[PDB]
Amino acid sequence: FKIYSKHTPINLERDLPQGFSALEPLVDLPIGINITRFQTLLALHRSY
Amino acid sequence: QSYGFRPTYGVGHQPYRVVVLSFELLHAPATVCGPKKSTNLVKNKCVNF
Repeated sequence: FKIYSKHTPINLERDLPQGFSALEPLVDLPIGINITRFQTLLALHRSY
Repeated sequence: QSYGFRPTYGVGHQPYRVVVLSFELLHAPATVCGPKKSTNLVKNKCVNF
């Protein structure tokens, strides 16, 4: 696995930006795993 | 069962510290390797880089 990342500055405030952006590989783990289903989780508050 | 590990014990009963280092070669890239080149630098010579 080799994650490609970018942290771009944008001021257009709609949908997808219309420009030229390039990502870079920064973290590679050659570890070995089959991937079928992914997801992602978010930090929020259940009012504590 | 117990050790004791007295200094007055025999040579067969003295405490010896042993590290049995082991390795495995999985289908993953190797990680525990020695220093590869680690020698020196030159310049402006007909040399094999």
